[PDB]
Amino acid sequence: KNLGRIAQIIGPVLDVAFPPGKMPNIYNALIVKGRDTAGQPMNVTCEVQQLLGNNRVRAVAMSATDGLTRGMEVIDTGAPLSVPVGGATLGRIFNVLGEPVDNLGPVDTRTTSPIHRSAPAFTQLDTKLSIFETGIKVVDLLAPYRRGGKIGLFGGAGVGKTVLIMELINNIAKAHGGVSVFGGVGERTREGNDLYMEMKESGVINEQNIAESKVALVYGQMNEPPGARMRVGLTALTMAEYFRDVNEQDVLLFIDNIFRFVQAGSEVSALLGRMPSAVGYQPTLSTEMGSLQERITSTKEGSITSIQAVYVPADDLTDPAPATTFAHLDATTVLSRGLAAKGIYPAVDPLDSTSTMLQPRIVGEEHYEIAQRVKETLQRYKELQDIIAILGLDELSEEDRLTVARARKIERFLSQPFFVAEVFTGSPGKYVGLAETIRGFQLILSGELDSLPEQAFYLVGNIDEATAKAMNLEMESKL
Amino acid sequence: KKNLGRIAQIIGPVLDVAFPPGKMPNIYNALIVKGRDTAGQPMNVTCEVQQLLGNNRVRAVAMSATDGLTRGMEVIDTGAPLSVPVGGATLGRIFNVLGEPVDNLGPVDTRTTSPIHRSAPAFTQLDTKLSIFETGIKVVDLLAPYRRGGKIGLFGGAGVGKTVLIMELINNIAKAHGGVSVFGGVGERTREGNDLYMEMKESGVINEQNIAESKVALVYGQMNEPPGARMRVGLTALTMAEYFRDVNEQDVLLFIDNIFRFVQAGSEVSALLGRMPSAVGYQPTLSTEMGSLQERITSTKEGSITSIQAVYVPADDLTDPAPATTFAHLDATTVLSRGLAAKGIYPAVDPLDSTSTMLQPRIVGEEHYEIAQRVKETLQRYKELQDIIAILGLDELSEEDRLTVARARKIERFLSQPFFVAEVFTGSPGKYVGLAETIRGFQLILSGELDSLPEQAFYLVGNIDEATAKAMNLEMES
Amino acid sequence: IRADEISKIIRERIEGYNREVKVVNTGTVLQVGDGIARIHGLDEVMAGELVEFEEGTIGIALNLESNNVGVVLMGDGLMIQEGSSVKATGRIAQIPVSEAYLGRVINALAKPIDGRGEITASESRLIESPAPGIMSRRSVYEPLQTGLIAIDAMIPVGRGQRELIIGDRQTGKTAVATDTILNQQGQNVICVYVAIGQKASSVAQVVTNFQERGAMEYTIVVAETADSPATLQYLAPYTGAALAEYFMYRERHTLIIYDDLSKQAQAYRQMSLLLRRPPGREAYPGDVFYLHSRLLERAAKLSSLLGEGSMTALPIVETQAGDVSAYIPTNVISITDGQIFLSADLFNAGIRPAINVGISVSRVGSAAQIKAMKKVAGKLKLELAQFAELEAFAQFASDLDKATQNQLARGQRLRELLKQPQSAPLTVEEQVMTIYTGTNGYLDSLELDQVRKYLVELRTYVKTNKPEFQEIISSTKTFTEEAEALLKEAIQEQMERFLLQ
Amino acid sequence: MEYTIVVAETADSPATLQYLAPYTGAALAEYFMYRERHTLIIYDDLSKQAQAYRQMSLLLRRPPGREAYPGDVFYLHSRLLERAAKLSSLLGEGSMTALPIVETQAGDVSAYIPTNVISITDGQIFLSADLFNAGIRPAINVGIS
Amino acid sequence: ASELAARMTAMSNATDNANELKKTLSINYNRARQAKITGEILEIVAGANAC
Ligand SMILES: Nc1ncnc2c1ncn2[C@@H]1O[C@H](COP(=O)(O)OP(=O)(O)OP(=O)(O)O)[C@@H](O)[C@H]1O
Ligand SMILES: Nc1ncnc2c1ncn2[C@@H]1O[C@H](COP(=O)(O)OP(=O)(O)OP(=O)(O)O)[C@@H](O)[C@H]1O
Ligand SMILES: Nc1ncnc2c1ncn2[C@@H]1O[C@H](COP(=O)(O)OP(=O)(O)O)[C@@H](O)[C@H]1O
Repeated sequence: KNLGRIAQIIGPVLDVAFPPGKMPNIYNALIVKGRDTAGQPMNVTCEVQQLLGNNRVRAVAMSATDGLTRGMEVIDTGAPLSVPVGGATLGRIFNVLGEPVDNLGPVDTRTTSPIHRSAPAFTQLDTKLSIFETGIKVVDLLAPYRRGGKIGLFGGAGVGKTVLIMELINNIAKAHGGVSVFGGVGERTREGNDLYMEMKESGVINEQNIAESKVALVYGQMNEPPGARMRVGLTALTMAEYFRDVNEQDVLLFIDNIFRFVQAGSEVSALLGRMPSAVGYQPTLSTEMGSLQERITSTKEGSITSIQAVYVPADDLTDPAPATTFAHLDATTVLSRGLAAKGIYPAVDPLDSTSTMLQPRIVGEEHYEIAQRVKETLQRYKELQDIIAILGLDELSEEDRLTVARARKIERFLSQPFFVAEVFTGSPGKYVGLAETIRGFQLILSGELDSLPEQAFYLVGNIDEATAKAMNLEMESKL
Repeated sequence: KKNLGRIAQIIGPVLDVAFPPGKMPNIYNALIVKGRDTAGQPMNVTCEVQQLLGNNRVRAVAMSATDGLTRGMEVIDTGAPLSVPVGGATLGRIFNVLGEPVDNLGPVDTRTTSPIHRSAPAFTQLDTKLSIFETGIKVVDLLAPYRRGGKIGLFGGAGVGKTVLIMELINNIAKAHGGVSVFGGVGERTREGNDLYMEMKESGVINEQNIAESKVALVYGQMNEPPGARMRVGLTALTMAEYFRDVNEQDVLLFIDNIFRFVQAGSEVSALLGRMPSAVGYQPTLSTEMGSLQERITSTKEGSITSIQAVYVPADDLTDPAPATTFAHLDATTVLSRGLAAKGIYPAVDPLDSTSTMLQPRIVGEEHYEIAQRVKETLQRYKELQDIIAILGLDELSEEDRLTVARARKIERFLSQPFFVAEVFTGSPGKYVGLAETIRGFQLILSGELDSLPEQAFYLVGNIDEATAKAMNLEMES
Repeated sequence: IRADEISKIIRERIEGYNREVKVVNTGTVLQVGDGIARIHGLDEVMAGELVEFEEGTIGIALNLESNNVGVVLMGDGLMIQEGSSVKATGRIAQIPVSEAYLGRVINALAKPIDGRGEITASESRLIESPAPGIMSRRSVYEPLQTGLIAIDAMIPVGRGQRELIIGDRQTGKTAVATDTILNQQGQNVICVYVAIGQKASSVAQVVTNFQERGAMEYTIVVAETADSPATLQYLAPYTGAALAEYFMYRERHTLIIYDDLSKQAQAYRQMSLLLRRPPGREAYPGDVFYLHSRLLERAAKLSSLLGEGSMTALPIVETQAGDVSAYIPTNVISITDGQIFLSADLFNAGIRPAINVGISVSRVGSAAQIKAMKKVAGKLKLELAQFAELEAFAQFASDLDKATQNQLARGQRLRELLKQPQSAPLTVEEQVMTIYTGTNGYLDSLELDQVRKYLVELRTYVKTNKPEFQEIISSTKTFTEEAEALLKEAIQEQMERFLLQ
Repeated sequence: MEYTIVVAETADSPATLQYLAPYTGAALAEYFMYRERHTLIIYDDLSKQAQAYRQMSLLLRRPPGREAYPGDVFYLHSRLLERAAKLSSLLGEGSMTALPIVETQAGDVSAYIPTNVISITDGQIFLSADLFNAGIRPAINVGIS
Repeated sequence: ASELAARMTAMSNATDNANELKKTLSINYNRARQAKITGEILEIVAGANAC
């Protein structure tokens, strides 16, 4: 017809029946509509993953389970879900199903790409490796990004990952003349709202006149069902996909969080008659990350650089979703509860965070020696600090006693302020250049600035400003 | 009188009973089963419904041994919830899960009875006064004051001194204040149930002849009992206590031990009820049954039902839900750390988590509040120095930290309260201390009056003057 | 009064009744077991409808199959006959709301469990009203006050910002919750202390403290007996959320205290398990994340287009053995606006409140607190983080540098400023006073353990001598040179007074 | 051999038989204690009985709990350890002192089965492998025993 | 000589204290890992066989 009934509704899982004339394929959008609690013409969109026999099918819903009652009509669109994509679809914040949630006029919905598509093969992938500088000190030193690669923020329990996303977006959205897109994938709605306010402020959205906004906002709520969050990342990915093939420009993705996507998929798969897996998740975790990190690939047709935050639960790495997310990442930055506890921000564990684009021949054979030397003395300090905590630095012998104080200065120096984090810190941040970074670190690791106090390196953008703050600290030591 | 019929299924302790399709019994009500036995067909098989399970069939829990009966027995619906004898008939009588006197005395008069469970007492029928009475055990009287009328939780694993502490507490407050004093044994070692029974007989609080002058209703439920029996004895004892706080209108002492065995019975019956499991093993409803057995303990407007409940912390796991519900559900947490008993202090009570909301200045006096503070500060500091002093030795500290460790161990071994019932266990006849000692021993320790006598010079002695005399004796013996 | 007057109202209620043509969905109940009711028939039942039984113990229909409908027992139905005509009510868990709730202990089925009398109410607010929109809402730009010093100082709360109080048990969490309630005495802040799954003696104690403080005139306590059915025991925070929506939707900013949320998750777990909905990890159902998401996302700050009110949230979450890596304190930290910890170590070690800034964090920042304190000590949070590290580092104290000696003694005296007595809610001007006393190093040369006495002497001295400071700055929210001058003046005077003696 | 009645099933035996064996030992001990005489029962080893019952329960597909042992095991051990008492002269004052040998693993007394049987007995009797390899035979650690 | 003999007995007790503390922590780790992964396995087979 194709009008069927919904036989069972358990959570956001919807067991839809159908007459034997038509039983649609997988991934196809169904829309129960015309009914709500107020007699409203409220629709709910619902796509299908498993089809459990007798011409009937268990669906997942991209909107709330309230409203719809078993034994209701369903209108399948005869197709998978299609997201309205285009330059008209920049600017406005819109839904997983594509509905403009900016509450003013909708974008022109005439070019809709299907939300589930093929992933580009590596014959289409741009194998061109490239280097990216983003102005944040420890990143462009030790985890230098690829202008074209995939970029991961392995975050801890809400520490520096989203504020790092805001800072990095603020620093590179104006930089990249190509298009951009922020994917709110189960993000906190008021912090995504704060991000939207910063895009209105910095004019990247250009609130007075839109569709010249090179950034594109798409968000899916935490409070939305896991059927919504299971596909909002696919929505953002398809907008970036349209801009990567049809527009084929330089495209920037900032999805947050991918673990929200994982958790929603696990969440609904527990319900839709499927076994669990190892701790946390569904058994389809690897294929979910496969679909994603095979579709976000810089193509020979058009480049893409997808950055993404990864919130690991319990702040570890043996967790299976970051155990496959590392396997699907190429620029990994791993934050640390310890360095957040010591206030050092971004609280990256530079031991843990590395990148494929840290090759000596691709960063400069002096930059590489800088990076190796800082990682060496830092790792030795993290190795030593346990013995420190039981036997005293002043006991711990001199040939490592200079190195512990050196690396202790190092980490706090690579704590550098952000132009948005000034609300949390007190001083407005700094956009640091990598030459200034390698210069200051060539001072510290050599041991030229070993006369400086350690807190003179605290929260400082430039090593020149660090010397200035050092003179200020000596001045206040006299006064 | 009511619906007769047939049990359709028996699964070990748990039983599924079919019925006439017209009228099914209530939920949570009881019903006996006649059944059979070797000699005679007694009504020993009492039963209690749990889940009406389709096809005019209830799935029910038993109360006794479930051998010999079969499906198709002549089940008798008694319709009402499980009645139980209450009143002065309880006093002194060591009766059982269904109320019958298993103390080898007469069948108590059924002229006053009550159902097994009832609703929660009211938001207004909660009391207002933050009542406090001491016991005589100085660690409790120092840093864990006891909300009388509220709930007094005894935590710890096994072999850490909980039933011994309960015996000491009841040894005090059996002849101390409080009117009728109902002990309940939930999962008790029945030899130790009769042991404390003989202790009440010898101490004479229960009455040999004319037993109705006892102000004690020792309704034990032995650990040997079936899971439904252990699942109901707590409700029996609480029914006695609420009956006395409503009809005697009395400040009722409610020694119970230990309700972990109660909720474990709930878990092992749910596993045959087919209810899906929960955290690590237990029933999914442990929260609600603990909520029943706690919310039906309150200090009324007239009856301050003071409950001294124990919880068997399984394998010393505070993360476990059977603690993690109770020490939300009660006022005076008293966790008994095993390692203190390994060291040899009896009772083996840490100060850090053993606490109360009664430790409040506007309740105990700001003086006693800061007294307990200046204890707890020092001992928490001693723990955060303990975990790094055990590795790498004593003298790596400062002079101040070394003195603080010495004074904290002073407080610790000074809290070694010798118990009056533990004389037959260890040898030392125990001692009794009060609030003057509670302030003064602390005062001497924290001022530095006692600051040269060794760690044994306050060991296993409550009174600080007794500690001074012990110090005199050990200094004399050199 | 007996059999005298009410017959006219009886006739008024009888004559003029409905006699409706209301076709209803009605179900023959099949399977009731242990708080649930798997009911046969009952086809067109909306998931979330209250379903009226024979008894009156109504129930929500959560799950529903092709044959049965998973229905819970809000109110434990202790006697329900098989095959009873259990019809739904049609409406969806609506909640009556009014300003006459302001004081009544209210149960989750909107029922007064105060003893004060029934409440007239007009609207019928849904139990699953969604969050306010993304574009529709403003950032948390406006301060909201705790009365406690350290949270206000380092990790501020803002009106609309949902800070998450968290920690182990028995460490003053409910205490600091009530303290930040009864701080609000003139700030036009409705507080909704939603008590969940604890001692009714404890909720009677806190309403006794509220009656004593006078703060129960405006607050609404949603009690939950632990004996209540677990459906009600998890439902009640949604009732509190919709009730705070009732006041936030006018213009009136409000505050809410879930207390706790871990019992909400456990009760919801029990209902989901008895419903045979399969569990996720840690034996919980998976969607406690979704439940708390729908809860806490209904708590935010309005903008000027719809009333610019706020629903700043404080869901206390219980974690055992000081863990964070428990499942519900892993979900709520992801879906809250930052978290503050109440360590047992810092509580029993004297720091009361016990918010160690090493792990505690407020993730919206100084824009949610006042500009005066901002311009004074924005930096002090990171300064105390460094002091906490260096004081952990000052375990190896043999030959300390003089600069780090000044730093450690500085942050030492700062930490001693961050001690405050039991239920002493300081004026926010007084918090500005003590935080400038710390950040300007007057106390640095002074006595390090008499800083509490220095502070009470200083605050009494300024509150007597120069209270004009407090009113000019609370009217300007800005640390100006007049504030500076009055501060340093009273600082000289009271420093003299406490030097001698 | 006149003083004992040795009950011996071994690890070849099915876990059901190893489960019900000490129950049969306690039953005949109940007959002998019941007939006016003192008696002494040696469960050896009770942890092996817990393993046998746990296997029997998992082959019964009953969902196990703590440490993958069923919650039934406390009542289960309560059965065969609470049938062991000293009667009074009401019935002939027979006595059934019991030595349930229970092997803890690596001294983890905070494991489920050992803390369970400690929670039903009349106290601990320690035996450390360290005092056993320290030449002190037997190795009863009297500080905790 | 007495200084580096007091240091020597300081290390001669610290090594053994670290060894026994390592032993207690190893037993604690084995018990904790055992308990955690048994709870994991039991939970996932409960969810798997609950169908
Ligand atoms: N206050 C005490 N003084 C001396 N010995 C004690 C004391 N408390 C316990 N013990 C020792 O502990 C043993 C009894 O076990 P304990 O009282 O420690 O735990 P429990 O109360 O029996 O716990 P449970 O009843 O849950 O097993 C006795 O053998 C005794 O030697
Ligand atoms: N600033 C303070 N100074 C002194 N004591 C305090 C302070 N804040 C809280 N407390 C104490 O903390 C104790 C425990 O209070 P509370 O019940 O709130 O802790 P909790 O962790 O919330 O326990 P629960 O979760 O079981 O309610 C109270 O008795 C109170 O005295
Ligand atoms: N050292 C620090 N520097 C900057 N921000 C910090 C620091 N420590 C804590 N924060 C707080 O952490 C928040 C960001 O945490 P983040 O992980 O980026 O987002 P989320 O908490 O949403 O995951 C900021 O809003 C800020 O208030």
